[PDB]
Formats: sequence, C-alpha cells, structure tokens
Amino acid sequence: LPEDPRWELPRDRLVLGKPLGGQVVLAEAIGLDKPNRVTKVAVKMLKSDATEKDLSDLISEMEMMKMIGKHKNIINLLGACTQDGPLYVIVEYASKGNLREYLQARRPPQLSSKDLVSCAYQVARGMEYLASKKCIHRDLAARNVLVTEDNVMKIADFIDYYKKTTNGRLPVKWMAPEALFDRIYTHQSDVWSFGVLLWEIFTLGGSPYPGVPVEELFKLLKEGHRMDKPSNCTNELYMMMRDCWHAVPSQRPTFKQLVEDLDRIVALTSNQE
Ligand SMILES: Cc1ccc(C(=O)Nc2ccc(CN3CCN(C)CC3)c(C(F)(F)F)c2)cc1C#Cc1cnc2cccnn12
Repeated sequence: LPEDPRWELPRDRLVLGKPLGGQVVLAEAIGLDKPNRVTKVAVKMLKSDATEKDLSDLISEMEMMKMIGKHKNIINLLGACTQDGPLYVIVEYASKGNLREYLQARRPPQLSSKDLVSCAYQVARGMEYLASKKCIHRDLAARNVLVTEDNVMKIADFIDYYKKTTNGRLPVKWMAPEALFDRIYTHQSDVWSFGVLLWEIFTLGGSPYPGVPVEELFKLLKEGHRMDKPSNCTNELYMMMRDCWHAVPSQRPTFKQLVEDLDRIVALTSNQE
C-alpha cells in the first residue's frame, strides 16, 4: 500500500474507542488539521477473519471516497492509516446515529413538519451532489443516512434478495423494479429509493411492506402496487413519493428537481406543528 500524503494520518494520532457497528469504531484523532485538538471520528477496519477481497473492497471504497470530494450532506473522508499496520479508513462522526433510529426515537410517546421536510431536502441535496460526481448509490435508505450532533443529514453506505438487515428488513423493498428485475442501476433507480426514504421520514422510521416476503413483493411490483399515504403527509409530498415511484424511469423527477421542490416546500411548511 502506498502512502498518500493528502490523506495519511500517523497511527499514534488515532485513539481507538467503542465499536459503532467490516467493522466501525468511534475514535479520537489528535491534530487532523491545530495539532493540539482532538476530533471525534469513525474508523472502518477489517474484521479478524477478513479475506484478500475484503481488503481490496476497503481500498476501492477509500479510493472512491477520495474522488467524490466534500459535501455537507455526505459522510466525508477525513484520513487514513495505511502504513505499518491494518488499513483504517477515517470519516466524520455522526453522534445521533442513522436516520431510521433518529426518527423512531423522536416519535410521540420531537420533530415538526418543517424539520421532516428539511431532512428530505438535505438527503436530496447530498444525492444531487453524488449524482453530479457521476455516482450511483444503489442502497439509498434511512439506515444509510447518518445524523450528526447538529442534526445534519449525511449520506453513507454500510446480491441475495432474501438476506435481511440487522433490524429484520429486506433491502429489495427500496429497489426500483428495473434495478431489481433487469439489474439496471441509474440515478433514476436511486430516485425510486429516495421515494421509499421519503415514506420512511414521514412514518418516522416506519418499515416498508411489513410482513411482505420477497416473492410477494415481486408480485406487488408487477401489479403496479404503491405504498399508502402516511398519516401527517401532505397531498403534495405524497405526489412527490408517487412521482419518484413512476413505472417509467425517464418520467421520475431528478435529484436536481427534487432539491428545487423540497427547497420551496421547506419555506412554506410550518414549524408550529
Ligand atoms: C467508517 C465509515 C467508512 C465508510 C463509510 C461510508 O459511508 N462509505 C461510503 C462508501 C461509498 C459511498 C458511495 N458509493 C455507494 C456505493 N455505490 C455503488 C457507489 C458509490 C458512500 C457515499 F456516502 F458516498 F454514499 C460512502 C462510512 C463510515 C462511517 C461512519 C459513522 C459515522 N458516524 C457514525 C455513527 C454510527 C455508525 N457509523 N458512523
């Protein structure tokens, strides 16, 4: 592994902490920039039984993050430890966890309608930036959105159709029909995923199609079935979800259009309830 001086951080500057979920740990970086300050960071490293391909996957992930560049609404690369020891990929720390967890914790036994629209605007803004960088996410969902201490949404990324997430959810439930059935991945298939993410925001971390297995989901998709309008969701925001879920990919709005519409909606959405 060659030392990249734009990103390299000496090992003696990284104080490894508690695991966050290869494997991700919380850590403290001494002098990432003054040199006398600690910055809380998240570090990705390989698990004890990692393969040669697991290592090559972490390298390529790091190399891609280097090319994407900085944005307020994406989890940004901060550094790396590549010399004389295991590969550490260092990113910004998001203290309020993933957006699914963030939302569920703030359900009534708090977030206004304007905060929820702002959440959707921020994710759309991060997606617009990734698209401008010629990137396709493939796994956009609230679990892949991180929330910082200051409530900033940051897009992140942590195949068998039957494999479930830790929470017991099926990732096929976020996939556009053409991505699922024809293996065609585009910004248009990501916009379909963003529609499922809007539904997740407005149900405050609700699970899409609960109890629906893969074979039954395929049937719902073939029939042109669409998820119901969440409670406390405007007609305009439900039409946005439905447009994101257009059967014809060219007819779906783009992230650029979604940012413009969400920007306008945020400004007209009240923070009084
Ligand atoms: C350590 C770490 C390493 C890497 C990444 C990461 O997100 N990598 C990433 C890889 C690829 C892509 C884009 N591609 C998608 C695939 N696609 C096919 C090509 C384009 C992106 C993206 F943001 F751009 F989307 C990100 C996140 C973390 C974290 C963390 C962290 C911070 N706070 C907390 C709090 C709790 C838990 N974790 N945590």
